[PDB]
Amino acid sequence: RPTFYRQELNKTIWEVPERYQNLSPVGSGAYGSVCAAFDTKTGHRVAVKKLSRPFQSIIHAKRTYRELRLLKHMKHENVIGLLDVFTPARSLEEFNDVYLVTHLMGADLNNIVKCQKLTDDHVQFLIYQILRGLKYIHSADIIHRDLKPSNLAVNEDCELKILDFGLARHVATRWYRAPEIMLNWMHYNQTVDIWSVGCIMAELLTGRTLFPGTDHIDQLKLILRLVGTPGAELLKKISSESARNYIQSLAQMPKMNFANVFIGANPLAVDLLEKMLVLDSDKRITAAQALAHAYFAQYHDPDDEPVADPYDQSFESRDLLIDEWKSLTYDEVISFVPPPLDQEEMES
Ligand SMILES: CNC(=O)c1cc(-n2ncc3cc(Nc4c(F)cccc4Cl)c(CN4CCC4)cc32)cs1
Ligand SMILES: CCCCCCCCO[C@@H]1O[C@H](CO)[C@@H](O)[C@H](O)[C@H]1O
Ligand SMILES: CCCCCCCCO[C@@H]1O[C@H](CO)[C@@H](O)[C@H](O)[C@H]1O
Repeated sequence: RPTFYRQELNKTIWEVPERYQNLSPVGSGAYGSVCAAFDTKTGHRVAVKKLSRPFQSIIHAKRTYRELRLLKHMKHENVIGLLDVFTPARSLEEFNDVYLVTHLMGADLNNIVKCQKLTDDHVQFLIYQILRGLKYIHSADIIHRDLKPSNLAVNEDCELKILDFGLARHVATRWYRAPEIMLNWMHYNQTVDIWSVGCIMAELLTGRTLFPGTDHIDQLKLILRLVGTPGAELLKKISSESARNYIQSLAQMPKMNFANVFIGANPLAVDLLEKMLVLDSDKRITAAQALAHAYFAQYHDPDDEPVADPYDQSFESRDLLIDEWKSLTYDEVISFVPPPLDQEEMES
């Protein structure tokens, strides 16, 4: 067991192994508390996330287990990978905090979008990499659920990683969220993530948020103005007569012509966006289909877009006691095996 030291940053206490020095706080949210650190064992900068109140409630305890299981599974160039998982506790009964470590990236997509206007090549490469990571995530029967610029980060070569996963099942921007999530549809397609990609793509091309709603209903208002009020084929799938009546009571809006909306963009980029930002989730393009779209011809390689090992999420169906979720999480902390050093990191 490494020696731990304690330090307080922005009013939160960090207990970490000595190997991690120069802690500086990247951010703080109800989702988690994050700092940057220098890993004196590898010579690289790391991002360290502390889980808050991990076992305070059955919901939090299950959510703690869910995130560690997810992150332990992710082994893909364009998805966050775990370099270390640790707790200062030396016993399961002392166990009450969880820390997660990954490579510190250079900037997120909010700062890229504010720092520069992006060329079409840049947009191709960034969206290509999101879709490559997404193909892998969806191949494990996982939905990310919270793709957004702050959850996407790049290095100096514009190599991209998808970061924190959406942990809600059954403070937090709505701007990239698929309408059916906001409307409690309750059965979600993996294409909720494709909606988010489309919103992100649009913003990379224009530099402007596509749907910056002020609140829940404003978000839906802005969405319907672009893609139009639901069509007959979609209305067929809505059981509630009052919901249908409400929809038909709105001013009927046609879907706008994306070619006019995104005037000046690569016509192939506009075609892909039309295939992504479809109201009916059943009609949206999949990650695998999108990777074969002509917009990515310069980057697509069918033999280097790998898929995930099967992911056992039978736990999502379980109703267990708080102490059980805690014990399962502890077991996963103890069993964690760090990835090997990259070959490039070593010499002769
Ligand atoms: C100079 N560099 C910068 O300014 C930046 C680089 C970062 N960066 N890099 C990697 C990274 C990872 C996470 N999360 C995380 C973690 F920290 C440890 C283990 C597992 C996970 Cl998922 C977050 C936090 N989430 C919340 C919104 C992003 C930010 C991250 C972002 S900006
Ligand atoms: C009041 C206007 C709100 C319109 C929201 C669309 C209603 C979607 O509502 C959903 O319909 C599904 C299919 O019938 C059901 O399976 C889900 O339980 C229901 O939430
Ligand atoms: C006015 C509100 C517009 C909301 C329309 C969103 C329609 C999303 O699409 C729907 O997604 C559901 C999965 O969640 C599927 O079960 C339905 O088959 C599909 O039509």
